[PDB]
Amino acid sequence: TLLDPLANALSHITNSERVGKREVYIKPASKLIGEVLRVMQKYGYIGEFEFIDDGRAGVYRVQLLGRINKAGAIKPRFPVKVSEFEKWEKRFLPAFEFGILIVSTSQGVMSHKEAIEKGIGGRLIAYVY
Amino acid sequence: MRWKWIKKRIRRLKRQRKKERGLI
Amino acid sequence: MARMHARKRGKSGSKRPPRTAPPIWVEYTVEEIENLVVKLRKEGYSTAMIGTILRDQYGIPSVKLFKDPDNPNRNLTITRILEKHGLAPEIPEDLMFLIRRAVNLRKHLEQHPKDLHSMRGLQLIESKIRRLVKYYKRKGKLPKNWRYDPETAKLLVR
Amino acid sequence: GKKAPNGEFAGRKLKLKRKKFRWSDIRYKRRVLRLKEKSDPLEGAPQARGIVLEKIAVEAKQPNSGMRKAVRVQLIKNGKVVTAFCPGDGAIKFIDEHDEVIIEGIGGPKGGSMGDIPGIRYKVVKVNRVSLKELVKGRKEKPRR
RNA sequence: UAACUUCGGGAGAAGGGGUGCCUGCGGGUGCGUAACCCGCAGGUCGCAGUGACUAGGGGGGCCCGACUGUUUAAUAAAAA
RNA sequence: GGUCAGGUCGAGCCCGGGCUCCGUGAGGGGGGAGAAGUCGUAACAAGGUAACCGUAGGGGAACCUACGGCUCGAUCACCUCCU
RNA sequence: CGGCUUUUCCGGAGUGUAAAAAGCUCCGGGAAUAAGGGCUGGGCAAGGCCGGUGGCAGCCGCCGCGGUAAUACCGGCGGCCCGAGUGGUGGCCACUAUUAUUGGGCCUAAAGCGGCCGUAGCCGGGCCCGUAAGUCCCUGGCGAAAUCCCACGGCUCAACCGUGGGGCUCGCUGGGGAUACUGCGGGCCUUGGGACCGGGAGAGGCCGGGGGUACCCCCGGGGUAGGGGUGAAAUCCUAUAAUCCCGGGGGGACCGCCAGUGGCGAAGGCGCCCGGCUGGAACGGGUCCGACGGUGAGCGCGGAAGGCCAGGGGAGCGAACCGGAUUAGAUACCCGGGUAGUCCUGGCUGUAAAGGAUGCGGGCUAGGUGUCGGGCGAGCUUCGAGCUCGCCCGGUGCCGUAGGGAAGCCGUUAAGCCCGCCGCCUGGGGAGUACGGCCGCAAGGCUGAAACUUAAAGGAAUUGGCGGGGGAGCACUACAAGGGGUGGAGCGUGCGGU
RNA sequence: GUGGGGUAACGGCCCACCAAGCCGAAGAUCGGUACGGGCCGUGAGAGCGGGAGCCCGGAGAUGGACACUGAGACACGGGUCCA
Repeated sequence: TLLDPLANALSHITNSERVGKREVYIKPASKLIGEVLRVMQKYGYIGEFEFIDDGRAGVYRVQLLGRINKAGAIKPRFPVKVSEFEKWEKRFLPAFEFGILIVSTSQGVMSHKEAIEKGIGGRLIAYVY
Repeated sequence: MRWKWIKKRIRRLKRQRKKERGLI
Repeated sequence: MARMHARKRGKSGSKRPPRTAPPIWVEYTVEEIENLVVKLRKEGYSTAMIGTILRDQYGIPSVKLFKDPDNPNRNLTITRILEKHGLAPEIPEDLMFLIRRAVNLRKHLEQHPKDLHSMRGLQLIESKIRRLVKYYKRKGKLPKNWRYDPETAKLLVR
Repeated sequence: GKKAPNGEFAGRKLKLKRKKFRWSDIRYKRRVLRLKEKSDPLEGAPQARGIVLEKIAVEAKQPNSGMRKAVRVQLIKNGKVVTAFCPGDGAIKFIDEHDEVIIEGIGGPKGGSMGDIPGIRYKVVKVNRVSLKELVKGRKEKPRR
């Protein structure tokens, strides 16, 4: 069986981008992927995406702008204090500018910069840049 | 090579274990 | 899609319909579909085969879709229909069929024992039963005062 | 996975993994046990005095031939035989047999000698509690008994 | 409670402690206070409580023969 | 405060055994050094019997041989590939 | 050489002491007046000459230097560093993502368990709802001073000290809030998983039955003097006759061609044919359960050949062995005999270059070609998917894009890109040894060190040389073919030796 | 577990009776090594290593055992006693 469905989906979505493919089809599909995709889209990394809800499985078909440099998930999904954010911010993110080290917070799901603006935080879900 | 060694180790083990056995 | 378990060969590419409500080009009433299920169960056909007959003959691919809504706590699909009438086996059709077959091998080993392959198969079948049984205990299709062993298996079959 | 568990609860597995995998270092395994302290005599000490049993010369290594000046000493408290290599040219002349001698390691305590010397683990600093490097130069101090 | 080991044994190893009489209890089996047996506490005398009679000294190496048995009925019971 | 009974806290001393650590012995094995002798030519080229390997026996020794494996395998041929 | 100032140092005044000293501080007197230690070859270069010495004596942290013109030694001279220090030996951290959490590997460099299962453990698809344990936010109780950092202030300066702010191993506590994520509880779904029906391929397994080839033997006939064996040979066999040839009968082991770049199996591994029993496996149709899932320490199980055990068998083969040859010798290649074993049954043993030196599962990432098995739409038909084109599903091979790789190679059958989980590695030899323990009948297996010693061990690829390695091609210092000659003699001549 | 003593005081601390538990692979037990903490050393960090003056707490006073006197001691420069 799979686990971390987001990791797999991200791993595909990045490998997709690396190729320069027109669109992506991610077969195993979720809230984790879809909420992350909606936060990704909201920043502008991806274009439009449609999910047909098949009686078997959602499929997401994601448009690739070409803006994503890398998007993958975080192996343990560690807990990280808002004071620890800055440690993580240098490690993972390529610069101060990019600021999607997606964290899931009390507020709902936010990017890294959006997580900051409210101020709040939680367990590390993934990154986008 | 590797045969050399196995028989040396076995001769060492068996003569020495003979000296253990006949020290036994 | 596939998974290699006691083989390196992929699993069948077959799929369900992606249908989510049913043909109205196929037509049966709730009263009529319960009757079809019950009749086939009476024969001694099992619930897998019962649906097989209903898809080929009566043109109904999966029960769930056709029936419910008619009582929308959950789907009305073959062993549920049967559970309400009291026609269900208490043991689940998954667990029953695995066990039965396991008793049949044993008999071959008895007259014949010099089998590498058949012997090994007995290991394989039993291990699946441990997993299938361990989860069922928790959910309540099997009490927790049970445990799996091969005389206890011959006692269920017989 | 590349190898090691990663799970929030899993941490003990990693904690044990490193300690076990750490011992694969000889030097780490050695100091922690105290195989360094115990084995190469001294009792871990920086130096030791001993009495000169005799002056012996040892031959040089695979390229080399030369009679290197050495003292066989007996360390006092320890009560062990050490072979200790005398520095400076003229040096062996100053060491009178049965004087008090102070002995140090040379070039890692690890057991390794200089390349040229075979068995010698050690250095001789002192004769009758004045160092050889002093005795090399005429003016400074000049020896006794 | 060791060496050894054919795991059966070695082993009752070895070594150390206790044990009497009285006074009072408890348990077991039973049936009702019989017939016995197994423990527990206190008090107390002697040099010594299995006081008598009955009653193994122990430990280790080696040689031979596996063992038990048999043997020169009556100078040799052993390794034969 | 005396002596004396019973009882209690209670070392060192002695004995026996258990666990652990150090020095050290007839005799007997290999190990890393040594410049130079001896015997043979083992591997490295198909090393002049391809090599290795697991196992088993033998030979002073490197080793040889059986069986089964493997090519990290040998020569053009071969076969087969590929072309 | 001219001028200037003038640290220690003297003398004095208070101080301080609540006795000195510490002699400061103030003032008078007053001198250019304490500087050393390492290195100088590559490494570090940061720094070069002469003399002496001559693979010595020494130098030494490593690589190294000294074997008669040494920049490396010794001394001098000169230069570089650093400076009241400088340098040696030892220990610790760094460098060492050589312990990998940040941040490491495992095809061939060290390293994949010979394969599996499933337990502990880790990890887990979607949708809804409750709680809010993890998690995040806020408040608050609190984690001494000191050390550390920042500010200001104090001591001539600064070290240090005062004050003010921050942080601290920061492991504990209470209340309020958020609910994405995670944990728990409940409900809900079919993509994963398991399950069903029906076609179907195959050297999977077990059992029964059953044929023939060849080898061997035995028997009769026929038929003479050799057969066999090799590079040559010998041993050997054979004269109550072998080899051969013909017929007859017995025995044990196996099943060329078929047979494929082929099929099957978890792995070890698996080939006459036939039937029965029986394992796995593909596809179409998801027809049935409804996350039941993945991995898996421990544990359990199968595991060639060889060995062991009991019992039964034995043609051919053949360790050991016995001859013969070969060879300098041959404990060998080569030949001629031969026992264990090779066969069966039962048990044991438990290894391997047990290989694809590549643990398992899922997702994503150019393709091309051949091939096996399954589905489909046609043409062909001997009307059977028999021949064939393509799409697709499962499987096995080659080639190759992007990428990875040190390269060789790998490249949808990953060594790519990810995630989850296991085993294992961390320089070499010592040593896969010693002990100890466990297992085994035994042989042996499993586990598994240290003393000591080394600047390599090692992998790929390059260039050349080399090969009783291959292919092509010439030669006359080549070989053959061929003619003449040296080696024999006497002498001339050069040499060895004397 | 029940009841009881003893202590300043809970409590298998001690004791009588009763029960058969308790502890362990999320590594007990045993062996080794060690005062612990604030801190410290190094290191970009993470991390590693360390317990030194000082401060904070305990432990000890030739080795072992023991009371008295006092709020407090089983008492470094008080006593008894064995070695």
